[PDB]
Amino acid sequence: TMTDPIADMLTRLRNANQAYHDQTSMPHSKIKAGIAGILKSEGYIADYKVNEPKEGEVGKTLTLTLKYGENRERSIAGVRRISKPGLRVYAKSTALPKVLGGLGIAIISTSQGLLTDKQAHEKSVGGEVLAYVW
Amino acid sequence: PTIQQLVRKGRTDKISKNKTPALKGSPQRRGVCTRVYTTTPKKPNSALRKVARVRLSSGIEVTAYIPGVGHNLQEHSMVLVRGGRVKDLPGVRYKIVRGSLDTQGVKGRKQARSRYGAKKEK
RNA sequence: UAUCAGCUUGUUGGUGGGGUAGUGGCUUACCAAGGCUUUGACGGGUAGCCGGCCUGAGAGGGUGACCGGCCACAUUGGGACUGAGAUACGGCCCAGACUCCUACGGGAGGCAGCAGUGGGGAAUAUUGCACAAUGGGCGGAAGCCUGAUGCAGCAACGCCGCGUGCGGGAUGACGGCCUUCGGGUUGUAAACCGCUUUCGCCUGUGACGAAGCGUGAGUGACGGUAAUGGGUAAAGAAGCACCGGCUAACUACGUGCCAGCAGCCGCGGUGAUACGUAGGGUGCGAGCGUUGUCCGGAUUUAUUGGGCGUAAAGGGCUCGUAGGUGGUUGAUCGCGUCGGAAGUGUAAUCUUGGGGCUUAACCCUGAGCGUGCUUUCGAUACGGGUUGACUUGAGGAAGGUAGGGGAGAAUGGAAUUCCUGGUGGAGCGGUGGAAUGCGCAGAUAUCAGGAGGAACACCAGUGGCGAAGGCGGUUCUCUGGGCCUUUCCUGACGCUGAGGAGCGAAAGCGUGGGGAGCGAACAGGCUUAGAUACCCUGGUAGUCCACGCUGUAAACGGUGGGUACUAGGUGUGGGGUCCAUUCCACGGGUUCCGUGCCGUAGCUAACGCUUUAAGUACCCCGCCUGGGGAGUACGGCCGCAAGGCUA
RNA sequence: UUGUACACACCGCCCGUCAAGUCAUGAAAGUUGGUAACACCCGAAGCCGGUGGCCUAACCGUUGUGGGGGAGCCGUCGAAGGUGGGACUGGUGAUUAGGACUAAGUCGUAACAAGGUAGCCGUACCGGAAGGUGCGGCUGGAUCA
RNA sequence: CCGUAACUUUGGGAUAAGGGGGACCUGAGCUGUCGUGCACCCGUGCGGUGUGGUGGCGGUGAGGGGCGCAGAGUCCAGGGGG
RNA sequence: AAAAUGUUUU
Ligand SMILES: [Mg+2]
Ligand SMILES: [Mg+2]
Ligand SMILES: [Mg+2]
Ligand SMILES: [Mg+2]
Ligand SMILES: [Mg+2]
Ligand SMILES: [Mg+2]
Ligand SMILES: [Mg+2]
Ligand SMILES: [Mg+2]
Ligand SMILES: [Mg+2]
Ligand SMILES: [Mg+2]
Ligand SMILES: [Mg+2]
Ligand SMILES: [Mg+2]
Ligand SMILES: [Mg+2]
Ligand SMILES: [Mg+2]
Ligand SMILES: [Mg+2]
Ligand SMILES: [Mg+2]
Ligand SMILES: [Mg+2]
Ligand SMILES: [Mg+2]
Ligand SMILES: [Mg+2]
Ligand SMILES: [Mg+2]
Ligand SMILES: [Mg+2]
Ligand SMILES: [Mg+2]
Ligand SMILES: [Mg+2]
Ligand SMILES: [Mg+2]
Ligand SMILES: [Mg+2]
Ligand SMILES: [Mg+2]
Ligand SMILES: [Mg+2]
Ligand SMILES: [Mg+2]
Ligand SMILES: [Mg+2]
Ligand SMILES: [Mg+2]
Ligand SMILES: [Mg+2]
Ligand SMILES: [Mg+2]
Ligand SMILES: [Mg+2]
Ligand SMILES: [Mg+2]
Ligand SMILES: [Mg+2]
Ligand SMILES: [Mg+2]
Ligand SMILES: [Mg+2]
Ligand SMILES: [Mg+2]
Ligand SMILES: [Mg+2]
Ligand SMILES: [Mg+2]
Ligand SMILES: [Mg+2]
Ligand SMILES: [Mg+2]
Ligand SMILES: [Mg+2]
Ligand SMILES: [Mg+2]
Ligand SMILES: [Mg+2]
Ligand SMILES: [Mg+2]
Ligand SMILES: [Mg+2]
Ligand SMILES: [Mg+2]
Ligand SMILES: [Mg+2]
Ligand SMILES: [Mg+2]
Ligand SMILES: [Mg+2]
Ligand SMILES: [Mg+2]
Ligand SMILES: [Mg+2]
Ligand SMILES: [Mg+2]
Ligand SMILES: [Mg+2]
Ligand SMILES: [Mg+2]
Ligand SMILES: [Mg+2]
Ligand SMILES: [Mg+2]
Ligand SMILES: [Mg+2]
Ligand SMILES: [Mg+2]
Ligand SMILES: [Mg+2]
Ligand SMILES: [Mg+2]
Repeated sequence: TMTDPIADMLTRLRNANQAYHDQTSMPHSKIKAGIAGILKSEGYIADYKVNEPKEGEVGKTLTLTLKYGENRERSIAGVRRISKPGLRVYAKSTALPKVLGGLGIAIISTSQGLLTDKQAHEKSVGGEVLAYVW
Repeated sequence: PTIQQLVRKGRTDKISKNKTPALKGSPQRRGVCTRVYTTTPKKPNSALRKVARVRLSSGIEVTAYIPGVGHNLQEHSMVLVRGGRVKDLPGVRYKIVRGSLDTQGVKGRKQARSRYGAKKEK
């Protein structure tokens, strides 16, 4: 059964980006919506939208529309899940990870909401290292 | 393996085989020559490699090679035995230190003298 | 360490007393029956622990010398005494083992204090000086004691520093070595010329450590030491390893698979850059090699950081216990998590900033580090706890439905064999060819009748079902699971699952039954050099049934289960639903679940896999760590045995 | 073109007995040690608990002593020793088993090609040895499509 | 009363082996049974029943103590293990 | 249709 819906989101995004799909969809959760929002604010996806259920009439659907540049070029070089259900990863304000030498962003869930490493370091707050999207 | 599998049963290293058990944690050991003889090497080589069955002071008896052209040690000759394998000789894992105790340095050495216990000549 | 699974009876708890500096089964009496343990008790093995040290990019791995902290011990075992304080090292008592004295009655002793001896060992020092300094004991004090300590001796054992010369010198001298006999090389090397004097040697001066101590006088073990002036002579001062590749550096002579070399690959069999020597060279240098040991390289136990289709590796399969793990969401707690504050993390080490030794090693000093822990105050995104919702995961109801799923019983036909009878007569059978064999005592063949056991042609594969092993005559009885469906119900009840349990082809085993055909063993015939085989004729267990046992297979898709996502194309099995003509069905669609083939992205060492993954991901389990030895030995468990399992 | 374990290239490679030697290891009547304990018997020192007729300067006396103490003695515990039966483990052992390596020994040719009977897996029996055969399974075989 | 091996057909081997205690005096409490008696069910006038009785008799006894060379003090009555 | 084998050079 489903164990890590965040990892499911990440793998859905990775597979869709690899297959050059314009949009991907998944069941909605608050943390998924937050990660999608910070992905959009960091420019890794074109946009995102939460849709009220009208096909299954059961639950909200989170849909990410991706962006490909000139000559069909990926805007996401990769995404990786860090804090797995089997083994969870927490980083302090001083030991915050760097992704792609600082080019990519680690997504960290801090006590002040979802914050990209750069943000956390500015606020000197750590938390659970969710992802390494770059 | 999963993280839970590693937690339940961790990694275990290899055994790290020992090479010279008879020395018993010593760089070299004293022994007495219980037998001095020659052995034919394994193929593809061919010779009359000079070896000795030695009763080392650890109580273990092993076969030691005698390096260098020249040889004086015989029955009940006290020798110093160091590590060192002779590849084309099955069962020989030790060598006899020339120039120490009864065994003496190779006579006509002029190069690599220290490895054969040959004093410098004026 | 499970090839140690049970341990404990003052043991676990209670009450009263006793005891002690003190709590306490510490002790005692009485009462109760606890306590510990597969998250590894009990037992075995090894070991003083740490600050640190070595290695490593780090994570780690190895280690516990000096120095510093704690512990334990002082000939072995036990015991108390004295005391503020006792494992009482240089105390006492008893016993044991030792050594010594003895007048034989009895006494004395304990270097794991410092130095030293014997011994063991590859291996580790002087039976030194001083209490001048610092520390300690006693004394009011002068002072006394201090093998603590400060020093010296010894050893290249480690680290660091310095020297063995510097400049000039072509005529590129001799001599070695090589040669193509031209020369090349050693080589600016030498000779020769001019310089310098660190260290060593000779001689002079000569401390600091003492702002101490002492009423004073006086007072430095180290010590004529360090430092330093003068003198001597370029002199008193260079070795070791290596030169086939990794690996910096090559030739000649000698040897001829000999002598020997080697870390691996390998070298030596007459042109050896690999053996031995020489010249030349290279790396290091008061060292250089070898051996031992550790870490690295080794991502070669992979948390960082690996894998399991065929390379070593998926349990034969499922059920299920502990455990691990958890769809959406409200509230709350603030354990994980995160952020401050305080305390602590001695010193030394280590990193780093300053300073001192002529520099360095080393030393002093400031800071950092001390990766944690405790206390306390905050934050609430996530994990978790508590609590309440939701239905999409999961299960259920109702209806629809496919099938060699299983068990039991009865029963159908063909064929084989045997039996009885009729007919008929010379062979039949069998092979590459034969023979053994059967047959005039009538076989083979042929027809009729009967008995019996076993397997179910066609349907039937490109298919169905089952967790796997597997499952095919028909009928009935009993029974398991799957699939679909719009409504319906419950509301995360899910997934996986160590150990454990069950199921598990065939062969095999036990008791009884049955026995047609087939057929290990066996007998004979052939083939053959032989034929313990292939082939042929016979033929017993077995194959069959009932009830058990065994528990293994190339038990294979050599691919664990669950879930989500990622081109298609094209067969086929099952359930729906839609359409037109029907008012059947042919047909097309569409949807859900199977089962094949082709094939993109992607992956793979390749072969190949590719929505039924070996792709992209998350959860849990099993397993691998070079080939043999070996799935073997020993032990234990299971079994009637064969053997299986663990290893 | 297909198969291959051959590449010294089928005059290839390669398997197992037997014979010889060497090394390590297992079994074994036994034999020889070691360690850790257990149950009893005895039990020193000692502390504690009793007792003390004997010995007692401080205390008190009715000044004949008493109090209190001490030697001694007894009891519990108790090191060591004794006795006994087990547990674990090292060496060794006539004899025996297989493993590894070495003649360039003997006997066959089992596998690798359809290896000349396709191979292999489990099991069973048989055989100097490889192996042979039965039963079920696999393709890591193939013929013919 | 404690404890007991190889092996095993799991029954055994086994009384394996190897240990401790025993008698005498005193004796706390615990019990078997009966008991005049208390109350009570009485179907009483039943040949009864359940509570309930200081006691008698018997059994058993923790602890304490005595004596001897010796406490299963005589008779009686396995030796054991390989 | 069965039809075996191929030491040690340097
Ligand atoms: Mg108490
Ligand atoms: Mg020790
Ligand atoms: Mg350690
Ligand atoms: Mg120390
Ligand atoms: Mg005292
Ligand atoms: Mg003392
Ligand atoms: Mg002391
Ligand atoms: Mg002493
Ligand atoms: Mg000493
Ligand atoms: Mg010695
Ligand atoms: Mg002083
Ligand atoms: Mg003074
Ligand atoms: Mg003195
Ligand atoms: Mg080179
Ligand atoms: Mg030559
Ligand atoms: Mg490593
Ligand atoms: Mg290494
Ligand atoms: Mg690997
Ligand atoms: Mg896998
Ligand atoms: Mg494999
Ligand atoms: Mg499987
Ligand atoms: Mg199994
Ligand atoms: Mg559970
Ligand atoms: Mg959750
Ligand atoms: Mg919430
Ligand atoms: Mg410092
Ligand atoms: Mg300086
Ligand atoms: Mg510190
Ligand atoms: Mg919660
Ligand atoms: Mg139904
Ligand atoms: Mg049946
Ligand atoms: Mg058919
Ligand atoms: Mg098929
Ligand atoms: Mg509801
Ligand atoms: Mg089982
Ligand atoms: Mg069967
Ligand atoms: Mg049978
Ligand atoms: Mg039978
Ligand atoms: Mg036959
Ligand atoms: Mg199968
Ligand atoms: Mg397997
Ligand atoms: Mg599984
Ligand atoms: Mg999977
Ligand atoms: Mg499909
Ligand atoms: Mg793979
Ligand atoms: Mg076995
Ligand atoms: Mg080859
Ligand atoms: Mg043995
Ligand atoms: Mg006693
Ligand atoms: Mg006393
Ligand atoms: Mg008195
Ligand atoms: Mg006593
Ligand atoms: Mg004792
Ligand atoms: Mg023997
Ligand atoms: Mg063959
Ligand atoms: Mg064959
Ligand atoms: Mg046969
Ligand atoms: Mg018995
Ligand atoms: Mg007895
Ligand atoms: Mg009594
Ligand atoms: Mg008696
Ligand atoms: Mg009697």
